[PDB]
Amino acid sequence: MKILIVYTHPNPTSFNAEILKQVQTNLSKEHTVSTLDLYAEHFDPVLQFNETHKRRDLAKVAEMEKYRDLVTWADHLIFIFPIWWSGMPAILKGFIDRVFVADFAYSYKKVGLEGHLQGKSAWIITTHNTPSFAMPFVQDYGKVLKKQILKPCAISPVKLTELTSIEKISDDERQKLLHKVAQITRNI
Amino acid sequence: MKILIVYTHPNPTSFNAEILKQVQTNLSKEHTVSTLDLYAEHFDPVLQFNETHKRRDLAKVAEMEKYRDLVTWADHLIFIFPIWWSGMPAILKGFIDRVFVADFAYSYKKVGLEGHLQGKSAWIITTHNTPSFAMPFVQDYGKVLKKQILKPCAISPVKLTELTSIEKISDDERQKLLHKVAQITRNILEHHHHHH
Ligand SMILES: Cc1cc2nc3c(=O)[nH]c(=O)nc-3n(C[C@H](O)[C@H](O)[C@H](O)COP(=O)(O)OP(=O)(O)OC[C@H]3O[C@@H](n4cnc5c(N)ncnc54)[C@H](O)[C@@H]3O)c2cc1C
Ligand SMILES: Cc1cc2nc3c(=O)[nH]c(=O)nc-3n(C[C@H](O)[C@H](O)[C@H](O)COP(=O)(O)OP(=O)(O)OC[C@H]3O[C@@H](n4cnc5c(N)ncnc54)[C@H](O)[C@@H]3O)c2cc1C
Ligand SMILES: CC1=CC(=O)c2ccccc2C1=O
Ligand SMILES: CC1=CC(=O)c2ccccc2C1=O
Repeated sequence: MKILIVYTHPNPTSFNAEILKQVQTNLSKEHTVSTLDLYAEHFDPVLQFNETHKRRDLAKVAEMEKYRDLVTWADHLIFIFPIWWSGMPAILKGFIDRVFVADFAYSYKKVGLEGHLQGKSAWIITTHNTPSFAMPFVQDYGKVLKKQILKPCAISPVKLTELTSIEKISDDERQKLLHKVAQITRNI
Repeated sequence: MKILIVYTHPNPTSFNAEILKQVQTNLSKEHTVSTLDLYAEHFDPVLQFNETHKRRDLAKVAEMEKYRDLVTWADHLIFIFPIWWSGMPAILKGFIDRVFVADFAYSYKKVGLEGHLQGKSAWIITTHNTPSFAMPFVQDYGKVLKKQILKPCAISPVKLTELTSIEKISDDERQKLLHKVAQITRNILEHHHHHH
């Protein structure tokens, strides 16, 4: 199928970069794969609207067309990013802000939202340094993107994979987490 | 006391802009107040680090020095923003990422984190279209910034003021909300002081 990897990290020799390689290398050659490196793209995450440039027409903003086109083309989205302050890094938050706009990703109905990206699925791979037991007692940590961003847009299902205590553990342990990510990627 | 309002909205004629105006106008004159319009500042919310520019050095990044010094100066921070996708607009999220860095806003306890912004308190003013009953149940909606950002950095107390069904309510009801903001603002006072 058509696969869009949206990758978020400033350092090309990061552990998250390593996670990107695992996915790319283990994705079947039957898939058609494009990677969107937000940092390398120099993506501008700051959403702007006014009376001059109306919110209503955010769906037709020229600079964002390439990214709208990438999302519409994809059948399965894979997000790779570290948890910064319980959440997506700013560049990735703004990818959503700017690209997932009304009349493109969803529309307003009588009561709530109507999703428009149906037929689409996603996989979220997050890294962070919070222990696994602590996780029921925390806000977001990938759950906002999954539960309150991708789902409302009709994208289903969404698998959320957290690699936890990621700095406290050993290289050895991180290699094992890399192996499982490769494994999971293989069985898609 | 020293009050830093961090304001986040791309539209100078937005409702959020009206909330800012209500806050600025109703703060006691005994306070020294500084407003940081992230959008007017053309704030770059994209945190950069790598081999060349180590994460270790972030608390010494040049462009962000203006914004570290504002935080240090403040006794009280008021955050004003619309909820976008359950949380802070990207530009404000990057404000946290780039400014509230290790060795400035916090550092590492033998076990967890040690906040470095003690002596400060905050007020978060949010707008959104979700019913208030849903607030205890939705992820974030200002709860991350209050509970998992400001608190760990040793900022306390933190007041969370949510203006709900903001676009669904009437224009009289929105004006009523503005009155509520103005009145809370008038009560931002040092202990045993009255509003000047
Ligand atoms: C602004 C900011 C905010 C943060 N807020 C949160 C908070 O809300 N929640 C909390 O849980 N965490 C928080 N953190 C920490 C963050 O989640 C981690 O730093 C991150 O998830 C690790 O991913 P990375 O690619 O950046 O790791 P890197 O720093 O690149 O590497 C991490 C570790 O893996 C190693 N490594 C790299 N490659 C390999 C390999 N091939 N094999 C084995 N090991 C390897 C490294 O050498 C290192 O020890 C925050 C960090 C920042 C900078
Ligand atoms: C990218 C994006 C993502 C979003 N995600 C979420 C979601 O996660 N959850 C959901 O609950 N919300 C969501 N929203 C909606 C958002 O929270 C609201 O649009 C916002 O909070 C309203 O504040 P505003 O300043 O932008 O409103 P504005 O559009 O600027 O104005 C709103 C209303 O108030 C009126 N008004 C202006 N001034 C006054 C005044 N002085 N007195 C009385 N009325 C006045 C206006 O004329 C108007 O009818 C999202 C919006 C965007 C753009
Ligand atoms: C809540 C939180 C905030 C951080 O800035 C942070 C930075 C580095 C490691 C862990 C953390 C963390 O758990
Ligand atoms: C989940 C969600 C996402 C939105 O983009 C949004 C936009 C405008 C009003 C409400 C909402 C909302 O409830």
